[PDB]
Amino acid sequence: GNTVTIDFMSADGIVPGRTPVRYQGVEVGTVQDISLSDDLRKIEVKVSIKSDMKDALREETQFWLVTPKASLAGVSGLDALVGGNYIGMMPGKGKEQDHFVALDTQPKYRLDNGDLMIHLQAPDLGSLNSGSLVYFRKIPVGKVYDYAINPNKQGVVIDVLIERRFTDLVKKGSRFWNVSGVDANVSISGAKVKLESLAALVNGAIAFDSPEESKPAEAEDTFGLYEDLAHSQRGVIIKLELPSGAGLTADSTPLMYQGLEVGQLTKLDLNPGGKVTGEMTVDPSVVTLLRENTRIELRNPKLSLSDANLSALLTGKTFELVPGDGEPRKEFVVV
Amino acid sequence: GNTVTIDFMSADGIVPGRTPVRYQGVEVGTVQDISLSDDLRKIEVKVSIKSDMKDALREETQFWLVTPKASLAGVSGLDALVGGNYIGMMPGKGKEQDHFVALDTQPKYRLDNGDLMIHLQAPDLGSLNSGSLVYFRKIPVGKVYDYAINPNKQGVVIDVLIERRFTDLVKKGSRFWNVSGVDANVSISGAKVKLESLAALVNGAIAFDSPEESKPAEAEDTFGLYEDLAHSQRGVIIKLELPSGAGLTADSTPLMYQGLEVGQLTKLDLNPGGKVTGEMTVDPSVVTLLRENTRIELRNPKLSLSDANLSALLTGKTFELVPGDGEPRKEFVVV
Amino acid sequence: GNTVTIDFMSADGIVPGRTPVRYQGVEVGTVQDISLSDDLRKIEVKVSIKSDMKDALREETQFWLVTPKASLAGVSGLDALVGGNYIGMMPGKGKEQDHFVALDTQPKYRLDNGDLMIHLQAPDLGSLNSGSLVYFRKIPVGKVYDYAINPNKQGVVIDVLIERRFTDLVKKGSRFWNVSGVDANVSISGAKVKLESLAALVNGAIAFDSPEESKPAEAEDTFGLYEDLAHSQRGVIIKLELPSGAGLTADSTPLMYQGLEVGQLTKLDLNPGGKVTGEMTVDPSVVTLLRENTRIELRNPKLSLSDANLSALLTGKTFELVPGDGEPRKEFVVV
Amino acid sequence: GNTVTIDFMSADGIVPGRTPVRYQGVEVGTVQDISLSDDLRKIEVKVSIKSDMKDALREETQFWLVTPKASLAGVSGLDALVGGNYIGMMPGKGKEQDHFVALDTQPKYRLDNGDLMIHLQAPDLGSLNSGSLVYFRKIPVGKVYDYAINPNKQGVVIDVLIERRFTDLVKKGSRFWNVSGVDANVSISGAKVKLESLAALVNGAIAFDSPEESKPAEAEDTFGLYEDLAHSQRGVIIKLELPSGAGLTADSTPLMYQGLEVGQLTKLDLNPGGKVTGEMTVDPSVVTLLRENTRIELRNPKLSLSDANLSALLTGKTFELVPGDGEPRKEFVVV
Amino acid sequence: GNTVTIDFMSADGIVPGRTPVRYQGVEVGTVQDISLSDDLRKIEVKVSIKSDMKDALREETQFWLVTPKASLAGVSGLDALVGGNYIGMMPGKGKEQDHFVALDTQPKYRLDNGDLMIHLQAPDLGSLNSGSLVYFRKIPVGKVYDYAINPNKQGVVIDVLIERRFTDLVKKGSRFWNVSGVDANVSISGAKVKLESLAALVNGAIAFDSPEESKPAEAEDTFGLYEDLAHSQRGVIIKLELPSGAGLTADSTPLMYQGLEVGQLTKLDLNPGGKVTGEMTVDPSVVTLLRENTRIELRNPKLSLSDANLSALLTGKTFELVPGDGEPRKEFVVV
Amino acid sequence: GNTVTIDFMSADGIVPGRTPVRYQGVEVGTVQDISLSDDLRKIEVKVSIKSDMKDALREETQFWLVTPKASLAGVSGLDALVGGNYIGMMPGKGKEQDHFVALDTQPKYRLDNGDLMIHLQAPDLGSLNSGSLVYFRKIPVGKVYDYAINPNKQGVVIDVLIERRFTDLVKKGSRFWNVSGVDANVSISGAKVKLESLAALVNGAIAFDSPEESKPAEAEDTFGLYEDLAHSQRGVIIKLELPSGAGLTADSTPLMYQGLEVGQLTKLDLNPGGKVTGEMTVDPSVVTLLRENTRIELRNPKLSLSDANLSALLTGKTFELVPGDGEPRKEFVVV
Repeated sequence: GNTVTIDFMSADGIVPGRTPVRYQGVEVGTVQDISLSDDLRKIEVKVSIKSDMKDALREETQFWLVTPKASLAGVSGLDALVGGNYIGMMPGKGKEQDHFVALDTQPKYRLDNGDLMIHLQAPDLGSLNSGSLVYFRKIPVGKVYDYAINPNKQGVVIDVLIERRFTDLVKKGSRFWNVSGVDANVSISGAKVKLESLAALVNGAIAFDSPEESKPAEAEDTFGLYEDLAHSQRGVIIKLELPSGAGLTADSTPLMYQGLEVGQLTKLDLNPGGKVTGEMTVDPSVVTLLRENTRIELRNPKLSLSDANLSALLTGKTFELVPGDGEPRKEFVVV
Repeated sequence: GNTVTIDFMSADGIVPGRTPVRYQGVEVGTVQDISLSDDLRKIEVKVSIKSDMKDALREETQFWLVTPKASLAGVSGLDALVGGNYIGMMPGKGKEQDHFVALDTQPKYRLDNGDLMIHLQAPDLGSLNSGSLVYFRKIPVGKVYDYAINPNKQGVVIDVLIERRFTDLVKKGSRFWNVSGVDANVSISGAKVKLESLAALVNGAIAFDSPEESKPAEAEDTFGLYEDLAHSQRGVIIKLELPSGAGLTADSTPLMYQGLEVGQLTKLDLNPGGKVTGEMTVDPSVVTLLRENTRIELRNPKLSLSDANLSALLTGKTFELVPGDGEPRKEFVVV
Repeated sequence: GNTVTIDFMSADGIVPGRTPVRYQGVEVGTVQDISLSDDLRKIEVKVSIKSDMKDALREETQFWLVTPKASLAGVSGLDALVGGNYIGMMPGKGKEQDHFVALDTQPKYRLDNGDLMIHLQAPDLGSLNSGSLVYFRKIPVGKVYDYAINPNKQGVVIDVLIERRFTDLVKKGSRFWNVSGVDANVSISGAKVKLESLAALVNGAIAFDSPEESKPAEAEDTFGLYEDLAHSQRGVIIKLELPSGAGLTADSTPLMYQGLEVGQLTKLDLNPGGKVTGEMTVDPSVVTLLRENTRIELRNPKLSLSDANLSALLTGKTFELVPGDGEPRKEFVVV
Repeated sequence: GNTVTIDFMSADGIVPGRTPVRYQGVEVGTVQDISLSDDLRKIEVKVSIKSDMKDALREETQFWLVTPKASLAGVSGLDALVGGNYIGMMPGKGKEQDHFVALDTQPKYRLDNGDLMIHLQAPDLGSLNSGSLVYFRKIPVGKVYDYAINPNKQGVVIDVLIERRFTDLVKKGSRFWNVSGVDANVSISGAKVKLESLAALVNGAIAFDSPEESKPAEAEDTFGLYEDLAHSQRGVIIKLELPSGAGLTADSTPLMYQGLEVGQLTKLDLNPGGKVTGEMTVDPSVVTLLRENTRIELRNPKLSLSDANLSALLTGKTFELVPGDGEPRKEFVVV
Repeated sequence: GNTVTIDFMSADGIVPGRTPVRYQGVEVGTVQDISLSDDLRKIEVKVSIKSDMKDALREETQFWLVTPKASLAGVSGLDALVGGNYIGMMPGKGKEQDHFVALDTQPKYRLDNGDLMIHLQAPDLGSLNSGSLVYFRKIPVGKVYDYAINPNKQGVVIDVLIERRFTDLVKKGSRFWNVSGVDANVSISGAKVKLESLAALVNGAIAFDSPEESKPAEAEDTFGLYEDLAHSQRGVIIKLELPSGAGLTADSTPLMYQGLEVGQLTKLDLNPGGKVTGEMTVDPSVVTLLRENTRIELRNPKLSLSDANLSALLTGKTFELVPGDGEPRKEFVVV
Repeated sequence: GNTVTIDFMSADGIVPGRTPVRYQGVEVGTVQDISLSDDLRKIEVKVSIKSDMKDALREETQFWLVTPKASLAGVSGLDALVGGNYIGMMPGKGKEQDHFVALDTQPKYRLDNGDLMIHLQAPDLGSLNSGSLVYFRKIPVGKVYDYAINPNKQGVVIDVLIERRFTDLVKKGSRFWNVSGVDANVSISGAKVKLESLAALVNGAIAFDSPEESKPAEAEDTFGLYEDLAHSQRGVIIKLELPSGAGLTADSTPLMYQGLEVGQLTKLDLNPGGKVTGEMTVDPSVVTLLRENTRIELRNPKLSLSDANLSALLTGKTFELVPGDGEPRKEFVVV
């Protein structure tokens, strides 16, 4: 039994009856008192901590309020069924101390038990919450640990925690993508809807791939987070100089070869001077064919009277590949 | 232990067993008695407050009944699972006082702990409730604190509270928009639905942008609240003098250039004299092109027999940009 | 401690353990006994009331059973989670009395604390329950208090209660309309669904407008309740003498002027003699144009080969306005 | 304290702790024991009843097990949240008796407190459960009390209970119809969905009309239960002798007059001899026009090149009325 | 108080505090101990049974673990709200015994209290669970008692239990069909969705018909279980020798007569030799017409220019009946 | 009463009040203490185990933390209603031991009580969780026991547990397929949706077939897991050498014979050299017809003016079978 005062901003969800001090999920302390200091809305919380932790307690010790995760019941309003709050701590070397300032948020992942801590760089957080789940072959092999805006305001850094035995799965050449929320598609000539898993709808998810021959990633290695499985397909970036973007779509325009979809127009820009230029990811089995005097030309959805097909008219503009021979080149001009 | 009488209008959710007086979330008092005074339906509530707050208690002290937020369980009818009521207080200098009049609503945000309090001006409240959430890069960085009708009855003022560390995000040139409720779209040549986040469906949300070079906003700075992300896009307002509004739509009519969508007709009016005039927000990369003898003329969805495209007929009227050279001008005449 | 006997029809939800007598939400009494009298299914309920209310208790005192509101959990069947019943009372001058007859329903709103009590006249109740909510700029400023059939059986009178500070909002020229339930629309050339707020789906809602210059309404002033926001638009009623109602729709037929929608056919009748006559609400900015030799003639959706537009064929018959000069007239003849 | 043995078939939901004997909702008795008699699965339940009811208890006393209503939580499987069972009784003159046989179901409505008990004759029960609700102007004015198959197996008799003050609403010429479940419609030239109320989806409902001048119904008067509001419209049955039923629909074929929908083909039969004959309900304002040499002839959806209307082709076959003069007749021949 | 040991496979949901031994729903025993025997995972459960049942307890006594029904809350994961387990018993003549082997499942229906036990033969279980409900005129008149695979593995036998008073409803010529799950239909010229009842969605249901003149079925009489109400329509099987199955559908091809749908192609096969043969159920009122030189020939959906009907083209191939005279025949040849 | 220390990684859901040690579902032990050892985040848990298990307790004893299954309430956030954790054990011969290391996951299925343990090889886990259900004729005859990635990272091995009496159902030639999640189909000429069972939506399911004459499988026999019932149809693989894949679809292209669907194009590849080759599963009744000079040629959806059928144009390319005579061959060339 001891007395430790922690200064908080808001006394919400802190009850002297049952609010534990869970260090590593272990009930170490118990909140005793909540008093107020009037200046800058200081909240003095008196907490009784056990004996050996008291001799472990030192000046650099981090306390922070922990609230349950953002859930469906929490946005529904069922405050009786979600759970309870606790406060967390991390002892540091420091000096002898009695008065502690609370932390605004969770401290950085310091501990080492073999779990892998890697960083993901997304343009926004998406449907991901802290505690959303990471899949490999739709098997949960980790979780989203934390997220924070980078110093440049452009991005969100989401750092995730792969479990110990699955660390061999993550490679240098792994690609991570986002599987969160529901997308319903209406497709021509019939429609079928199978988007994503049940847990990924409510909370969000991040799935990833493991390539065949790559060195295993380690120790806070960064990764780009793609927004879709189709955005994370491998292939070769091919620059195109388009005449106009009249019927061309950012991600819906295919590259046909022998009637089969080989590539996908992935980017479409209006460069100054009035020059529409785009670029296209092609499948690796076809990258042998891309050479000098290999032409890529766009086909109109022409009206066919002899073979009445609605699919050709519904798709629209369609890039056709005609192969050639010579040195491999990687940028073409469409006329 | 003390006796303080507070006069309320309706004695609902006030039980002498468990109704606390939460000052800054801190259980200070406890309701002791509810008696009625017959004139004007006065309700005398006797409340026992602690000792140091009693010597802090003074004449300008604001008490008000606090009810849980409007939730899905509250509109569902689960009154056993939502929570409980409390009353709130704010001590002021004043004089010695025993008899207090309750307040109809929450008092204005007085305290200063570094959190930013800014005002938003909307034409209506929308799906926003008090306690709905404010996002930056889909990261919750604040909350909607209060809302009130302005003295002119035209508007709703919604004042929100950005947290202390995220105050640097809000700038003078920031734009806020509304992300609340579900919109389902049926698009031509296929349909895909990804509107908004899960928490924003039930309660509502306000997202915002941070520009690159602007002075940081502070101390009750006002902002317009756009209703949509598309309504909050930057660009240049261009006045147009239209012949008629025959196939033109308020927000669905694009400005093509080189086959790419550059601008968007945003407003369409019938001025007296029978003169249809509208205006159009264009993208900044194109604002270099808008000059004298630069024409903006509308194209019909003409029926094409050689290239059978359904997209041209489904879109309809389409503003085409043809650039020219000279002094930049910002209002055009469509014929 | 006293003994008061109240005679009820059905002893449902009345338990001697916990059934309070909430006068103005204040727990005054407690049910002691339930016995039966056999004639006409009389139910004698013995109730112990406090001392000062006992000297306040007099012959004209109204007791009535109060049941929780119709909720989603009540129609779901969760009788454990909804709540509990109580009985209500209203003391009147009267005489000394011990035996009381219960009331079938809630008594009329007698008390005066500044809240406004106005009446709304609807053809049916709609999705409105007692306790549904009244909005101004989507801000809840009152509630539906009671509803009852008028002596003519044609109507429903719904009397609502605007709160004290918002009484200035309600004017003589205010229009109230109904925002309750979900409507999903499929629109041509794409579809978008944003109907109404979340709380209005489950329980129902009434929104209203406040005009600019009108005297403020007071003291049980009646109002018509429109069923839709489009039905509550201001404008001028214009009588039309139609040839036939061949492609004309009750509320879906527009009045074009300069290609813009100005008015809306609102009523379409077959008067005896075989004379189809209708009427049309026009926008006030156009009411200057309606004059002698101003013609209103209907346009067919003619098939256009030069400009292929599906919108013209999908809309159908379309009233066109051609303006003229002279004395203003308000009834026209369509040929 | 007494001992009364009641023989049941299945001892389900009968606990000696809390199972009351609710006579008219009043807790009269309490289950004491459950023992089994082996022959024909007899279940002897010992029940302690109060003193005055014991001297009231006589040989013709009906006991029956009461189970909560069929709810959403009961089909969901939430057996902890629905409620509890009780048994019911009705004392009759009889003789002194100790041993009672339970009843399979609820006894017939015997009591008289002014509530109206009328019978409805439907071809099947529909979505109606016992305890579903009866509406007038969408105001709940009664409930479905019981249902039973008539001695001819063709029908279901549903007997309902209108409350005391609303007995004046029910007339001899009242029509009752069914408002239960959800119907979603896809309409041409746009689609809008507003079917029914929220409580009617889960449990079902019966709405009814009150005519202007009719004698008020009383004392177990029968009524047909229509399945739809459109099936309950008043009008005149008109027999038609059709050539064939080639494009004619059972309820979707209208009778036009002056371009307005006047009547509705309601029945379509193939009489032996190969004679397709149908019948049609017409609106009363038109019944003046139906006379000798008044012809009713069907129009094809002919393809119109000058006025391109999709509505005419989407509707199909359409009965046209051409009026004449002479004696009124009520059966016509279509050629 | 006694000691009875029962050997179970898995000790799940068996708690020594509250697990009763419900014989015929009557709490007879209470679980005292759970110990393990190591060989073949034997679980010795000690149970204290009452005195008279102990003298009733004999060697052929069947004990089996009973788990709550498969519910929505059980698949949702709400294990706190579903309920509790019990074990069941059936005493048999036998000998004196102390050690009992548990049963894997429920024993066969032995008892006779007038309830009817009939068998249904389905190709699969469908959405039916044990405890799903059986309807007549949408009135619940029984329940699904048990289900088991027959010795030939082709089928599922589902044996159901009609209640005592409704035994007269079930006849020899009754047909049972399946009403379980939700089917949503998109119909041409408009769409309307009313499939099935609310309880049948979650758990499943079996409805049935009662013919007019048939001997009442009894004592484990078998019945085929049709999968749909349309599959259970009466009529005459008519064999057809088709040219090809080019536009013919298994259940969507109608037999027209006088423009009315009379029959339905119900089966379509490719017999060896390359001979497409099918068969068709026709309505009984038409079976008088089927004779020698009565032809059944298929009509193409020919394009009609004079009468523009989309319904003819949307339906497709259509069997037409042309009647003749002579001896009745029941197999035809389509050319 | 004893003392056993178990070292865990994270002390979550381990409370000294109620956390049992369920060996084979039997409450053997109870958690006494949670202390921390600082190095590598060791968590010492003291557990009191019963006497006979203590003399059974030996060095190879496996302890592991067990968490409830992934449920809808667990992803919803209802942590109060899901359940509680326990730890599991398996005694092994070993030596005397006091200090135990916890296991990361469930140990392999060691015990033998007649239940069948077979392995399934899928490319990903799908919607299957541990504890999802296995169906035969939609009858639950087992469950998914465990899942783990194979040493090659390509696959997921899911090992399932068929119950004792249903072991005869599983054969060598059985095929298992996946019935998990909801698929909604929009079909031409009308749409109907009946995908899968209610329990399979939330948690997932695996159904399987039992062939007629096969030896019964046993003792960890592997099986491929098909993703669909259509992917698991028997038939003969037929290699095709296609000209191009212009209108051909991976699984939507049928093989017609006599107007009936016989086979299905199942695979479509672009082999290097620019050679599109595919393969097709045909029905066994037709495999007699596949011979030398039997041609398989693709038909265009040609526009038919005499017989206006939308189905032919909506389907598209269609493989036609024309049979011949000679030796049976299994690979064809399409021109």
